[PDB]
Amino acid sequence: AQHTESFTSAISATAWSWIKVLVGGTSAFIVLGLIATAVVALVLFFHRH
Amino acid sequence: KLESDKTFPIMLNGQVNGYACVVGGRVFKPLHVEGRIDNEQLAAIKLKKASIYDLEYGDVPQCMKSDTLQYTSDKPPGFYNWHHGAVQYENNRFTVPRGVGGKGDSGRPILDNKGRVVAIVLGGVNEGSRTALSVVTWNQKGVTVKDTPEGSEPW
Repeated sequence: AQHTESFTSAISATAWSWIKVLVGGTSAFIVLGLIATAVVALVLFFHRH
Repeated sequence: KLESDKTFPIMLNGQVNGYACVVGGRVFKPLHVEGRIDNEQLAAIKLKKASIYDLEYGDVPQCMKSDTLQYTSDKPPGFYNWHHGAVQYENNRFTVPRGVGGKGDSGRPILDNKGRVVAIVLGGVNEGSRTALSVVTWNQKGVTVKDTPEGSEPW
């Protein structure tokens, strides 16, 4: 071989897109749950008195 | 005074440590207090948990739905009847005279003149010549809200 392979060599810009959408979805659900906790803990802990 | 029957005590190691009260076809009981309600039909129901109000609440079964208290959030300041006596409501605070109530009086409904419950007592703090009650009430909009004067100690 005339070149050196690296770990991020075989990712083919759709596999990148897939790990992007996967991590984005995972983080999005988690962060949505966090914002849900925020809003419930805001309207309930405060803002009922 | 006469409607106080529908609150029934809980038994913990054989002694009464609190009371469970039925309102709106829903039986309630403070979380902090442990035991089994002293009657059979209400002993059965799996009581769901509400930590943020310190209240276990359950759906009273069928055949005594019409045998329960009513409640409103309409609470003008003034004197309101309660098991041991009157409770004066003022400056958005329920307060009973000094020394009355204590350990074991948790879950005790506080009624108004017309028998409608205004709050369930969960604790207290003795301030000066009075003692203010930490209760669970319903606000002007009528959603449930725990009201705690600072330093309330559970009963």
